[PDB]
This record gives sequence, structure tokens and C-alpha cells, in this order.
Amino acid sequence: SAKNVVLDHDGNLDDFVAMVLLASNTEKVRLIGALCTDADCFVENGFNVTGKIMCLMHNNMNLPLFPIGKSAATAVNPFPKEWRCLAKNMDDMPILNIPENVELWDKIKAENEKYEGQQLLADLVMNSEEKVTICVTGPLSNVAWCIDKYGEKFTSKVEECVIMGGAVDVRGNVFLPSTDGTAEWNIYWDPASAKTVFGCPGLRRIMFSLDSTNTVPVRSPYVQRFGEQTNFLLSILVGTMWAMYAADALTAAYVVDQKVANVDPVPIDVVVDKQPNEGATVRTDAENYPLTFVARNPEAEFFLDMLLRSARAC
Amino acid sequence: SAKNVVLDHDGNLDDFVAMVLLASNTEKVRLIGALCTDADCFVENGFNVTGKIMCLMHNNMNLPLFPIGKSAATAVNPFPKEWRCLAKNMDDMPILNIPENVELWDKIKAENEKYEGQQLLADLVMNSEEKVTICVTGPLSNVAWCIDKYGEKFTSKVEECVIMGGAVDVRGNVFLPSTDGTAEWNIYWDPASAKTVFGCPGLRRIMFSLDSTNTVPVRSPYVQRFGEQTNFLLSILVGTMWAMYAADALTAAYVVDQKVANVDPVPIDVVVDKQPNEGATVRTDAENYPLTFVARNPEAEFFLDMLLRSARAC
Ligand SMILES: Nc1nccc2c1ncn2[C@@H]1O[C@H](CO)[C@@H](O)[C@H]1O
Ligand SMILES: [Ca+2]
Ligand SMILES: [Ca+2]
Repeated sequence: SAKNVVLDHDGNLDDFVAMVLLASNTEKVRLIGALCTDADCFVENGFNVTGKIMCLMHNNMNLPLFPIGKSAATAVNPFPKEWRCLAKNMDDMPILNIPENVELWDKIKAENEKYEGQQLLADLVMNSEEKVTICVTGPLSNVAWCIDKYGEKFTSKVEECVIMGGAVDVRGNVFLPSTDGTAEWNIYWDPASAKTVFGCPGLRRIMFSLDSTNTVPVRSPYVQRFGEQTNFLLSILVGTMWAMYAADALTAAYVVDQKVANVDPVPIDVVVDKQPNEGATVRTDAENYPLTFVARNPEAEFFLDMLLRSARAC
Repeated sequence: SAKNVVLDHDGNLDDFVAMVLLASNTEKVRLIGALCTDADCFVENGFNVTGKIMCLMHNNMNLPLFPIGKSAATAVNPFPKEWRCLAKNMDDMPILNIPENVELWDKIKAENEKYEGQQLLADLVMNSEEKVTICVTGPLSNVAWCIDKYGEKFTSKVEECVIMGGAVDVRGNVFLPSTDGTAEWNIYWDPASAKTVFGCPGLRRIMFSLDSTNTVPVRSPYVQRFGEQTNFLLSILVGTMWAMYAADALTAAYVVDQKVANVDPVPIDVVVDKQPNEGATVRTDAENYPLTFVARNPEAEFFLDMLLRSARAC
């Protein structure tokens, strides 16, 4: 009885580890689509790696092909105009360039580049028979777009929106000359969109802010364990990426199984003014403000084992 | 018959690609040892990756084990601390952490740690029945040391030195506020040792400066071709290292087959004074100054095809 899931990411290492986690857990998750945003990665690269991972898996296990869209979303505050995306690097990974798999990608490529990510997310959620879980591991610009365009017609079709982003009771990670460091990148990239989502009633939001994601670090001894499963392509793929925080992986791990963490209802608002704390997710005492279920104290061992086992799907 | 060879590297990405070229070509090369310097890497990381690569190949293609030593050389001008981490990443790579290989490495790890790199190099060249070819892909600190300590007892046993470093008729790659950009990193790291090596009459030198290494770029299309050989452990290894220029690889290539490039005799001196051009390799007027054979116009295709084929050894 797998549930419909859509992955809304921005093509980074953990975004792809998160993709693998959703896709390899066929018993609990039916991945019906994915979209890429040109934030923490050049969309072109993020799009290609998404296709390459889907095909590698499609040809080795039970994984139906799904549509992949590039989002026309634009940044309000762009990521480090230096180093970020490793999507280009991954694009050259040998495990993702096996001829039979790239051949499939070349063949089904044209169909996908015809979609516009934002509209695709809307159509996958709204045309679905059963509800869909949106796993957002990049900015919230796309979920807000759908909300602003289709309102309740869109949200009522959402099972729940599992989000990686924010910093509630801990410091953020956006450290620029104009920021005080209380905000987190995914939110800071487009504060306005984040406000729309976090303030939209009728939408169940699971929030994986830095409060929870900072508790699951990437440690060498764990990563080395993938060397024990080199007979599985996914172990070579995941081990390699991590050899290079597991925020997005944790977020996707929850969609796979709730036991990853307990949630705590908190009224979340977003700072949109052009101040040092722009993009910070704060608490609001506004009367009956929609509550967001903030993830806390993640079962780290449960997650790490989930990932190790999942990398054995193929 | 194959020739004796020792690899003197500093554990960066192309140093390891070079090691794979040398070790895999058993018919031409008999790798009798390697040392790792704490230059463009943190020696301990480069140490282990060397052992992991050695053991992976030993258990999969009959590559005789050999001693690996840690050079005690210390920098004159340290490398950018942002580059020296590559070895760390490689140490966690799935393909280098297979159990049977790590078990072997862990058994022979202590003994190799007993060696001092420099002394090891001197002892391997001096105690060899046949002459030895030294492939230097990191600073020249170790060769300079052996020359100072044992003079001709050492250099007389050296078939030739194939070195990656310097910049003769082109600009260097060392750009700091206090430099003029004419020096290359391997020399800048330790100019004095470099001057000793280049000025030593009694030593045969093959120099792959930037003049030749800049003419052979390693592009994405090429790298992706290792995706056609994921059934070979080394193709996964090499293609992966790059996904994360190949000056060092060209140098090892020459050692495998000299058809890689033609050479030109040039009398090379090294600027050791703390000047804007410190570490620059310059032509000198000194009469009877020893000649160095500078690589010219390397054979691009030949090299690429050599590496692609060599990545199929196991
Ligand atoms: N980005 C970079 N620029 C210059 C040299 C670099 C480099 N990354 C690694 N190197 C090292 O420096 C030498 C070439 O200058 C090589 O031995 C190589 O291992
Ligand atoms: Ca992300
Ligand atoms: Ca090097």
C-alpha cells in the first residue's frame, strides 16, 4: 500500500541521496514525479542527474518511469555565487553513465523537457486519485506557486508536505555580510514563498529544520560501510556522494517511515523584510495561526540503517 | 621484461590516477614502492589511499605488494589548505573500502608506517639489482634529499627522473598577492630541493612542465566513457576520481611508454630567493649546466586511450 510521493529538489548531494531513498523503498513509496529548481545547482545538471538515477534504477529494479520537470522558479536571494552544486560532477559519475541506462535517458529525454516544473507539480498532485506527499528538499517557491494559483484545489490533494528548511530554536546557516545568521538557505532563497506555505491552513507541513538535521552528521566510518555493498549500484552511488549534514536524506527518510522522528506543532512565520534576519523562520503568537509540525530528536541510528539497507535495492 | 619504478607523489586526484596507470601496466612497469608527501594532501590520507589502491589491485590482478612510506619532508611554501582534502574524500570511497581489501591493508599497515619516505626511496633505488625510474608527481623534496645524503651512490642507480612540475615558456599556476604568477606549485612548495634536482649532473630528468600538461585536457565526454567499463574496479575508481586537468597522469603515462611525448634539452635553474617569482623554473646561462628534457606537444589521443585501456586491468 505505497503512498504517492513527488520530489521537489534543487540537485545537491543530499537531494540525490533523498531521491534514492524514496525510489528504492517501493513497498512504502510510489514516486510519481520529480522537479528541479535552479538554486543550489544549475537546473540543467540537476535535471540530467535525476534522469540518470531514475534510469539506472528503472533497469535494475521495480521502479516505474515518472515525469521530471525543470522549475522556472527564480531566486530572491541567490546561493553562494561560488561553490554549491555538485550536480555537474555527479553527471560524470561512472555508475550513472552505463550505456544501457544513458540510452534509455536519451530516448525518454524529449518528453520530460516539455514540462514546466511548477505546473507539473500542480498536475501530478491535482490529477492523482489518492493524496500525494510532497517532499521538498529545495526552496519552497514551487509549492507556493501551486498554492497561489490553485489554492484549496491543490492543497486538499496534498497528504502532507515534508519540508527540509529553517532553523527554529538553533542558529541558521546563512552567513553573509548583510545577514545575522539566524536564517537557513532554502528559506532565504525565496522568503516570500516560504511565508505562503508556512501560513497556509489546510496544508499539513512536516518541518525538518536545522534543529533536527544538525543531529545527523556524515561520518567516515559509516560511509565506509558502503564498501561492504559494492555489489549493489546504489551503494556505489550513495557511498560516493557521501564520500564527497544529511538534511535532505533525513527529510526523505521520514516520508519513508514516520519513526524517523516525532513532531512538535509550532506556529511558523517567515521574515520577508530586507533585514539581517531575512528568511528566518520564527514563532508567531497570532490567534489560531496554522501550526507546523517541527521534527525534533531524530532517531539517527534508525535513519543510518534505513539508508544502508535501502542502498541494497539494486 | 618490465622496468623497476618507484612513485613519489603527494596524494591529490591526478597523483592517484597516475598510480593506477603505473601499477596496472605490469608488462612495462614493475612498481617496487611509493612514498607520499604531506604537500597537496594530508599525508595520512594519501598514505591510506595508496594502501587501499594497492591492496584492491593486489587482490584483483596480481600486483605484487610493495612498501609505501611517509616522507618526513615539510613545506617551504604550504599548499592551499582547500586542496589537500581530496585524499580524505577518496579514503571513504566505496570502491576503496571493500572488506577483503581493507583487511589486507590493515594487516600490513603497521609495517609500512615504520618507513620514512625519504630513506625508503634511497633504499629502494640503491638496493635494486637493476636501475630505477622515479616518477615524481609532487614536490622534489625526496629526490633532493637522497641526492644530498648519498650523492652518486643514489643517482647512479636511477634510470631517470620523470617529473611533473615547473613552467618554462608559459605562465605558472601559483597566484598569490606576493607572487608574479610565473611559478608552478610543485616547485613553489620547495624551491631549494627543486634546484638541487635540476642542477644535478649525474641525474637524467624528463620534465613535464605546464607547457605540455596544459595541452591535454580531460573532458566530461571522455570521463563518462569509464561508464562503459563499470565491470572493471579500476574504471569505477578512475572515472570516479575525476567526476569529483591530468598533469600527473601524463607524467606516469610517459613512464609507461615514452611515445607519449618528445623532449627538448633545456638547462633549468630554480629561483630560490624569496622573490615575486620564487619557485620559477628558468633557463640559465651557466656553462656546462646540466640539461633537462622538457616534454613537448604530448600525444593527447594516445594518452587518453592508454588510460581508458589501463582502467580495464581489473
Ligand atoms: N587546481 C589546481 N591548480 C594547480 C595545481 C593543482 C591543482 N590541483 C592539484 N594540483 C597539483 O599541483 C601539480 C600541478 O601544479 C600537480 O602535481 C597536482 O597534483
Ligand atoms: Ca537541497
Ligand atoms: Ca601531485
